[PDB]
Amino acid sequence: SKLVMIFASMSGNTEEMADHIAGVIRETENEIEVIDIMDSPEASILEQYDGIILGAYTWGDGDLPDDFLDFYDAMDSIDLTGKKAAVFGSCDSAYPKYGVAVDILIEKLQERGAAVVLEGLKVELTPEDEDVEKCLQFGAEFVKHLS
Ligand SMILES: Cc1cc2nc3c(=O)[nH]c(=O)nc-3n(C[C@H](O)[C@H](O)[C@H](O)COP(=O)(O)O)c2cc1C
Ligand SMILES: OC[C@H]1O[C@H](O)[C@H](O)[C@@H](O)[C@@H]1O
Repeated sequence: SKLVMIFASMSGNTEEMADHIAGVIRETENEIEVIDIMDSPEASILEQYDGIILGAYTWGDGDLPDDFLDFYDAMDSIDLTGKKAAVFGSCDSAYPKYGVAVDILIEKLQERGAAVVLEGLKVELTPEDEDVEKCLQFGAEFVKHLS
């Protein structure tokens, strides 16, 4: 199957997660294209994949990264019925609205018809060894749900 991952990372923590998850998936007989939101992908590309993984830190007052806002708006005009999807991100418990970018992106995927196949994966700040193992489990479980 043909998969896309679109991630946002300012200080590298969500990027580390993305690279682990994608590297695990690449060891299966599935293709994955990993795109940084800073490179401005158009949301319509999500219609052309079998599975979709989004990664995002949380910003401001429980908000999406600024660089995700246009893409998020454009998601209201795409049809993701049938696709399999999941979301991850780095988080900080010094904020009350912890990791809610993950929850916001899950909600939008649901509204557009995607089958969200995993709970949101939230890691505090920089992954430690156990968090990297959770990234492995997330990639492995995502693949199981494909066909
Ligand atoms: C201005 C600012 C606002 C933030 N807002 C939140 C927030 O509401 N909730 C949260 O969990 N983290 C929040 N964070 C923490 C970041 O999500 C956290 O540092 C994360 O590890 C960044 O991931 P990254 O390294 O991929 O950029 C905020 C950080 C900054 C600088
Ligand atoms: O693409 C726009 C339309 O897509 C789907 O029909 C949604 O269910 C509907 O709410 C939205 O207005």
